[PDB]
Amino acid sequence: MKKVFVLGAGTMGAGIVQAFAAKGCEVIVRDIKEEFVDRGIATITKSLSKLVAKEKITEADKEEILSRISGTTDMKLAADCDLVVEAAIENMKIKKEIFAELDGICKPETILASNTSSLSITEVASATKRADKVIGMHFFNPAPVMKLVEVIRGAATSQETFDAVKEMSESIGKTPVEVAEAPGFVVNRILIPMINEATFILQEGVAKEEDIDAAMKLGANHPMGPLALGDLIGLDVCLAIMDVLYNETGDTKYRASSLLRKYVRAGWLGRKTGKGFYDY
Amino acid sequence: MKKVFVLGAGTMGAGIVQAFAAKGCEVIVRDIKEEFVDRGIATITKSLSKLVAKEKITEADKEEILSRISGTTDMKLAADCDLVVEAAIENMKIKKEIFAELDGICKPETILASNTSSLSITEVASATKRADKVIGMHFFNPAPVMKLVEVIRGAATSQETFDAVKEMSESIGKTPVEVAEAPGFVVNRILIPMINEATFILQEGVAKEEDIDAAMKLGANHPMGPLALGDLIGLDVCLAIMDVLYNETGDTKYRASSLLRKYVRAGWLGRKTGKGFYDY
Ligand SMILES: CC(=O)CC(=O)SCCNC(=O)CCNC(=O)[C@H](O)C(C)(C)COP(=O)(O)OP(=O)(O)OC[C@H]1O[C@@H](n2cnc3c(N)ncnc32)[C@H](O)[C@@H]1OP(=O)(O)O
Repeated sequence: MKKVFVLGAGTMGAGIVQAFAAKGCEVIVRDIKEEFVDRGIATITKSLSKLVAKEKITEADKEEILSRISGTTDMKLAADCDLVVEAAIENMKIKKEIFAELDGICKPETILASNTSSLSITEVASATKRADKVIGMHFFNPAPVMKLVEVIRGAATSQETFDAVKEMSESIGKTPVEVAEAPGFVVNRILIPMINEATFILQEGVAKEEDIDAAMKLGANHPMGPLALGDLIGLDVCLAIMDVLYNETGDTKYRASSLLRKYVRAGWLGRKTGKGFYDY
Repeated sequence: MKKVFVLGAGTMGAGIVQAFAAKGCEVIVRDIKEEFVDRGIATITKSLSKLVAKEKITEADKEEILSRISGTTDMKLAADCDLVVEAAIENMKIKKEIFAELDGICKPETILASNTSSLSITEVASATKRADKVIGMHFFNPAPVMKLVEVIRGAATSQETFDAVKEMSESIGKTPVEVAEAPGFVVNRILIPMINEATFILQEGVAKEEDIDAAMKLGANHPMGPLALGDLIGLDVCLAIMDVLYNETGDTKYRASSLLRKYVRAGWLGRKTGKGFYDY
């Protein structure tokens, strides 16, 4: 499967683009205006530049990768792609609209995949007449590094789709895991509450920020502390996910801390805004 | 502080002993039977042997460490020690008995400390005439290698007592973290519920074991998958820790999954029994 369409050119969409193009695939990134399309590819390039500098690739490796890539704002550009990964915007109404368009545009065998963290593959599937070829294919930031992809079956998802996406994953050297659609899949369901837990510990006067992070690095060999990890992932992302977990399950187990919610309202979202649980 | 009594010669005690004695302290380890102590000192010797074979220390170093360790059956030898670390069983009635007894035996300045994972420092402190000198000082397995000690402050724990323990941990190469007593402190309050989540995920047929573990190792960069980590910590321990959290807080958020409760009744406790989530 040579040809892969990716909707969305932000941190995640672009990373995913780099991931496919770097293992042979041709990729078209699509967004709402050229400003964004361009900015992302820009960032891909910067990414490969840093890889050449670190002797992880050759200038030609790179120069080639970039040629397998092109931008656009027309969905219509997806008519010959074999895979679609939507990594646009975590809103159900729009995703339904988007998948209904691609149902129309794309060659009937084209599998349609979502990079959603929270929303229902099934419900998106339902907006098309190919529910059986609608799947979630969920990468992790930074997408060219992290080897995992959750392959999430919605209720109608076929075996054959599942297998194709599994093989496609193996072929860009990711490791796929089967998930039956359910709130937060596997990673987010564990990882974010962990971070939310910490915010409660913080809020409850139990321990200061640096002690909490140190406690998990050095007490549990974690690669980083949940607070810094959150500043990395983005507290808004984190709050959103806790909210979906809460809303999807009706289980108060997943309630966000008032603290987390206050930081996100402050706009202290972490790294990307120079400030969250820590300062930068 | 040059002199530490370690109540308990199990895995945890023997490690705590090695941890103080390898960095200058005189240490006495005590247990209720001479076979128990000999084992512990054997554990310590084999370990020190490894570090020699690994050129991490010299043979001379080894002998020096050992010469700073004596074993005993006699609670009274603690009389003259600067610090007690209780690393015996995880039961409140008895911890109070032990702490009451050490109150009687020890010189007024002796600081009395508990390696507990979940239990109330305040409560244990309340069975003594020394509450200000009572604190938690929580190592992590294996004690000689892991650098965190959660230093758990009970309700009445003086600043003076805190600082000295703080100071004492740095002086043997650990990073101490200050913890105002609350259920599960920091590490377990976070880590154990993550394992419990794994179990719910598994219980709910969202994914299967190898997949849950792989997901966390490859999507989250954890050094081990939560289910295996359960098997190694011991499911009975994990379940207990979850019930403390639940009973302490009255918060449905820490309810343990039926599944975990079931496995424990099966005696499938993990490694130590040959079988937990995985087989061995
Ligand atoms: C949308 C959703 O579903 C929500 C989510 O995404 S949740 C998932 C988000 N992420 C996670 O869950 C896990 C978070 N990640 C981690 O914890 C990781 O372990 C980690 C980020 C700490 C990895 O850090 P690390 O191992 O020190 O990275 P590093 O050694 O630099 O290697 C990674 C690559 O990034 C690149 N890189 C390094 N520095 C960089 C920089 N300044 N700028 C850009 N790229 C850089 C390099 O290509 C590097 O490769 P080499 O080291 O081989 O040259």
